[PDB]
Amino acid sequence: EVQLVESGGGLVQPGGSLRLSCAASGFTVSSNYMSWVRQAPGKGLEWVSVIYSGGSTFYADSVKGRFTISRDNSMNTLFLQMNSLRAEDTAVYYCARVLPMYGDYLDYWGQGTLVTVSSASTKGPSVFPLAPSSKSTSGGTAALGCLVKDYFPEPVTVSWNSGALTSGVHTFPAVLQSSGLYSLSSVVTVPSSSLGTQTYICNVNHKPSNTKVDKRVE
Amino acid sequence: TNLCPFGEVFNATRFASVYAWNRKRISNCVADYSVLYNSASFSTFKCYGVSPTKLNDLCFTNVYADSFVIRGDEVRQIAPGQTGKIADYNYKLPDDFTGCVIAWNSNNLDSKVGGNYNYLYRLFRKSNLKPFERDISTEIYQAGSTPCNGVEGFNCYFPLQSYGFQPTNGVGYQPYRVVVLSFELLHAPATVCGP
Amino acid sequence: DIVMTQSPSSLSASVGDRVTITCRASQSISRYLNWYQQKPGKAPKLLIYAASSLQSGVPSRFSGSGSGTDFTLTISSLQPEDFATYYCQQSYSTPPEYTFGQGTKLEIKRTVAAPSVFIFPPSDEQLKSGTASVVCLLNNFYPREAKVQWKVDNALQSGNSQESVTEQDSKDSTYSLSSTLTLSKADYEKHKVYACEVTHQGLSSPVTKSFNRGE
Ligand SMILES: *[C@@H]1O[C@H](CO)[C@@H](O)[C@H](O)[C@H]1NC(C)=O
Repeated sequence: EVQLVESGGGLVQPGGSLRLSCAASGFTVSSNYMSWVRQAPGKGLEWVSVIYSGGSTFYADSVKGRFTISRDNSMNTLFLQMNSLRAEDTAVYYCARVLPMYGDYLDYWGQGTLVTVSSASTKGPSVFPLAPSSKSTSGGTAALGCLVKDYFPEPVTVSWNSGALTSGVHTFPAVLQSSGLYSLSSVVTVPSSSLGTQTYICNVNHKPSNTKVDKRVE
Repeated sequence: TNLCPFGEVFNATRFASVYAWNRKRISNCVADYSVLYNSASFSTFKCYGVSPTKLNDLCFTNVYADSFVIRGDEVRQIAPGQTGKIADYNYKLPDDFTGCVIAWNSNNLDSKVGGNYNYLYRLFRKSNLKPFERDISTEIYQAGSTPCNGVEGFNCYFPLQSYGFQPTNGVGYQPYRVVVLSFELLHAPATVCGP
Repeated sequence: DIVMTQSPSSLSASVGDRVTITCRASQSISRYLNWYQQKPGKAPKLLIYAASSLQSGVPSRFSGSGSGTDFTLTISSLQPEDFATYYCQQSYSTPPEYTFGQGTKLEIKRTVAAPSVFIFPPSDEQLKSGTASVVCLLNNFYPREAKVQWKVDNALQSGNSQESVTEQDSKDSTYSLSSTLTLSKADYEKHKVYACEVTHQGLSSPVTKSFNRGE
């Protein structure tokens, strides 16, 4: 198999610096063309830099002089040293293996890490239950969920019953409020007799702030 | 007055692929370099250390004429201090290069309908080429930890790729014939002055 | 430079339909074009390279065609899993440019489905904070376009609510929407009737789910 796992992403103020890492398995980093490609929230893909097998490096015009691509043979890892970071640099950054036949094409990508460049500061979320209410809604299904409000930056992860609950769960994308933080909701549809015979717990994790909270609903 | 055989190099019928670039040693003749500068046939005529003006006034020990074929966008790589697939893996000029780089469009000759795939270029190399190094190896490139044993597959790729010039390729992707004249100067007596 | 323009940018098609996405380059790039498929919140997966050649491990319904300035990505018969944002990439420039397209968002089209609507009053633990957030939930509907109208004592609310939409479900190809109405505790206790009005293609007339503060 091939696997590319990326790290180093987080929150940095304008003008700061941060170094991403991409640990590769399935090929030798010192023998392949490697490239970073970033995606700003909601926008398309943008190639940032590439390193050849021989060692020569190339950069996009938007990141020249500020970013530097590197690699380590002994630990089989690619690096991107970002300096003088700006708000426009906010994006999800992918590392990918380049094959140089027929021009260049990226046949394996990492899953990606988020880099947020803002003046705002971290904040852990508040988790409020969305309790089962109105009645037996003239059927058999009842809805319950979690309100994950007022956190920054992205992302947060929410599972139900520590993962033992997945069928019917809807975790909505976070929307940014007027205040500068994020709020998210995750709901799950459930039969309207399991409310006393079962128990539902929501598992919110916001590691930018090291916040872990389990909240039971009804 | 034996005249240097520049017609052999510039007007050859077949040119070599860049990875297997051709070198022709030139000695014991007199080269009127001006005749080439004033031609309007060449899209590129750039000289380094030497000046292309006012240069049949010198004497050199040996002149080397390196000829190959690349695409238009890659001619910029045949220059001191450049990088890229051609400069790193096919043909490398030294940082202190003193000579002239001459190129001209050869789409009328080196293109054919359906594509002319006789011109190749090296794709993979663990190390950059040294100046004036010539790599003719065709052994399967090992991109992973698994040895290739001369068979291609995942992480085991053929190191050479074909250009594929066709007559309506963009001018950047059209074939150009390049000739690099390198002038060496030594303790030894000069053999090619070219008044 | 070089600019890659995709067409269309948004596209909907039903299961079994043939799908066609177009790429165009500002210069001729003879066949140095690739296609990538990026599903929501995941890494892009390569589909086609060299403008015609299918990547190993990709279904045969994905086809590549075109050369010069115009290229085409084709899906023979759309599958429920194939909703994604497809990008064409150029690999023709020296030095590299790696120009991408803006992307074509592809949604799966199905029969219209009316949404189940629920309403959640604020938690008394959140009312401890001095803030009251009411939630309106729209579950498993199609199409994506819906309207949520918050009403507090029949006073149409605006400027104090936001909403988010899930991506298409992978099997039933429906959407879900969650709209949050946020009030101060003081402002929340001033009124009694809190309702969200839902207008959707699947409903003969707007549905309104309501509760009364103090139940
Ligand atoms: C190549 O041939 C043309 C025409 O026969 C001639 O003018 C030109 O000088 C030749 N090139 C060289 C380097 O002699």
